[PDB]
Amino acid sequence: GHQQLYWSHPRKFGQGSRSCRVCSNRHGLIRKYGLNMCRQCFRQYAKDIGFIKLD
Amino acid sequence: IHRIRITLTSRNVKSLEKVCADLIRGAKEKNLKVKGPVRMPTKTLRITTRKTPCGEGSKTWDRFQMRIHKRLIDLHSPSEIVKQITSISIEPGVEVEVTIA
Amino acid sequence: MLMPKKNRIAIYELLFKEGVMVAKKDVHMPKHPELADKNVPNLHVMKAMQSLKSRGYVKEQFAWRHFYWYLTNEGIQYLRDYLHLPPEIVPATLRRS
Amino acid sequence: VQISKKRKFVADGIFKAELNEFLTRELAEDGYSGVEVRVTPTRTEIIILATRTQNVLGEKGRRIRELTAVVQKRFGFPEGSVELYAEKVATRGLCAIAQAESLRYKLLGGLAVRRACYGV
Amino acid sequence: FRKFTYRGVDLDQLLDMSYEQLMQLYSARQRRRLNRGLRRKQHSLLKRLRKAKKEAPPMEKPEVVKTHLRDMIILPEMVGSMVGVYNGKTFNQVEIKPEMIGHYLGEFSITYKPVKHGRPGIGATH
Amino acid sequence: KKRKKKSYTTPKKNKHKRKKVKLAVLKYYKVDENGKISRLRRECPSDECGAGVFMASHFDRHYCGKCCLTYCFN
RNA sequence: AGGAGUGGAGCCUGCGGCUUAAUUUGACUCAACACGGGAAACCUCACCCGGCCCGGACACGGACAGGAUUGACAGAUUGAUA
RNA sequence: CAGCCACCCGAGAUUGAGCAAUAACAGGUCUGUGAUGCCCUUAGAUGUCCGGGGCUGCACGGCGCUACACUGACUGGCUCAGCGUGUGCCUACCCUACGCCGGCAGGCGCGGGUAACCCGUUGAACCCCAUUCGUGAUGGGGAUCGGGGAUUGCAAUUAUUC
Repeated sequence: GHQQLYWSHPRKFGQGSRSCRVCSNRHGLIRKYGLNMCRQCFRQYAKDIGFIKLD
Repeated sequence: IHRIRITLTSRNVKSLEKVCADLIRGAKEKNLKVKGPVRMPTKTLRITTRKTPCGEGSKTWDRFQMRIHKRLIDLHSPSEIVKQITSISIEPGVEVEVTIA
Repeated sequence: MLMPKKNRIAIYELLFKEGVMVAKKDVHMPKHPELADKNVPNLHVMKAMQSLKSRGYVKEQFAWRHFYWYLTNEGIQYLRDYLHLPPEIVPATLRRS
Repeated sequence: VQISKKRKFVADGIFKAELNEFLTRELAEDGYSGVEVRVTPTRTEIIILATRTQNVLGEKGRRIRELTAVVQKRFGFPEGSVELYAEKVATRGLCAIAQAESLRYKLLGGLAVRRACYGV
Repeated sequence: FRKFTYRGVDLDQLLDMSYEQLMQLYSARQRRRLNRGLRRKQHSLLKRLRKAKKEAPPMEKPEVVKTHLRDMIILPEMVGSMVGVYNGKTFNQVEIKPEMIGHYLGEFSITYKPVKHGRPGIGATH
Repeated sequence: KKRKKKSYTTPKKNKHKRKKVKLAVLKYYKVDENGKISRLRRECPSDECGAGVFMASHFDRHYCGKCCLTYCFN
């Protein structure tokens, strides 16, 4: 069970293979440009990372 | 060999222009030829995300833009002066890549 | 799941000789490249650390999905006197000046 | 290997966010104001701006040394390739982060809300 | 009457020749799960095939066998065995003709059906 | 949504039962009038198998299971 | 004043009706409903269902020195590696 | 006067967004959170195992769709008008030109690309419109399942098949 039944097929790619790099949350992630945050964490840190509201 | 390319990049155009002027003036002060500051197109990273942290409310979005300004400058000079000019304590916020082609 | 003792002894020795452990560990997978050579499941280490905190000997900080520990004189003395590992090994938290 | 320019900018931004959050959580008892970062070839220098320097350097320069480790072991820099210093910001009342930390500290000591706000 | 011809292509003539050159002309679909190789992850299907063809020959409903596999097809000897879904809620028993080679609708077993539709009247606006 | 709803199913069914034993003695080849082992049996010349483990005979399945491979001569 | 529109003459989902749950967790609207960046065949809020688990590996009431921690598996082990 | 409506040396005579006050809501979020007050106790615990499957039991008076027609046609017409992504640092999983299997989904092979450097001069309409419109059921569907042969991912059964 620990290592005998699982790990017998490619399943390393699902949504559970990702999580927000700030809060380990798997919902609403941002993959674009690779900063890998959720919506809200990115909104919090956008000023610091370098994204500024101009449009 | 007299083919050297320096790549200047930054999010802030003020620092980019100041460092470009620094490099050009350093090249031209000593007897030496230098090309003009090739001005590459700015890259506008756009990301749009709902303002709200939940599902309630009118659908209002945030359009975060991020401008990357990059220039390329040519140099036909010995590598010693290039290395001296590169280590001139550049202004913060600017990323430089000096390549000896 | 396996519960050994000498693997934890090696983990304790590396913690003493470093101050913090550098080995990403996943509960789901038995081996990770950083986890390897120190084959103890993450769960073991963090449960032992939670028991340690309930007891209390070491300092810690947390940031962006990462732990950052600090081993003070209390932890050095405790690892010294429990496991009877002699002080011929000098801690790495007091290097230089 | 090397990555694209926009990805390097995003990566340095996320690194700065990591660093700022880390030093706000860790240096929450000294009084944390900000950080400056400067780059030269393979030498990256980080400065923590705070109101109290004799308290942030620590005994025999312990903390200031220790911080290097928790940078070096985390950010993935090559060994001995990270340097960091400590200077005191000229003023204190003009930094909103500093005064927010001061108000937070005053409310941490039980001092009443209105008098703490009046003081700040 | 009319027997089974493989969608306008002869089948007895197909079995007239040898067997090694039929994989070069193997039909479309229902071969991917064992397409990794005629190797492991296949013995279960053939075990159930022998089970069914020993308890029930072709042109017959099999005896208590509920396989959920598409039963990768080479010949209409698939009849005599049934693809069935077992949960305690799914139970299909249909005798299907042996015209199924690599093509459409050889499976009448269905794992869903419409649920009880109530009364659609009693007003539509207020 | 609603909870698992897996508590009231499977009536008149019992779990698979595994025997509770204290010692692993009869599991090995022990027919020598003393329970000792002889040198007539060969040892596998490979490194993936533990030295302590020795061949044994079971009137069912096999003395194995982690790798799920029968080790019998068959 | 018009144009394009609408459970009508296709396509994607949010109520017109619900008890092997099948969908409405935010609604006094226009500030619920292609919204939770929520396109769930990844383990989705598991959902409904013959699902091998322990995910007690917080130090101190009983605590053995085997909590009992696999199976492609021939109708007697009636699902593709429960 | 503040201003408004039209124009006689004359490129420019309301572009569109961002920010957006005091005071409020028992508005939403504790199912974003190492942002946190007030909690549960004991067996297939919400975290592994669920072949099958959750709104799909549905009839254009909730976004994105049909012009009963020279304003409209299939390159005899394009030296084109034109946002922005793209590969291995955790991590295999990126964008793809070009040949062959080819008259093609899909497969094979060396190649380029960390990017104004490669995809790429991005196939963002075909304006004379070289099958070619008289009283327009009939180019304004073709009320869609048969066919070279059907997927880098266990599961495609109301679904990336093309």
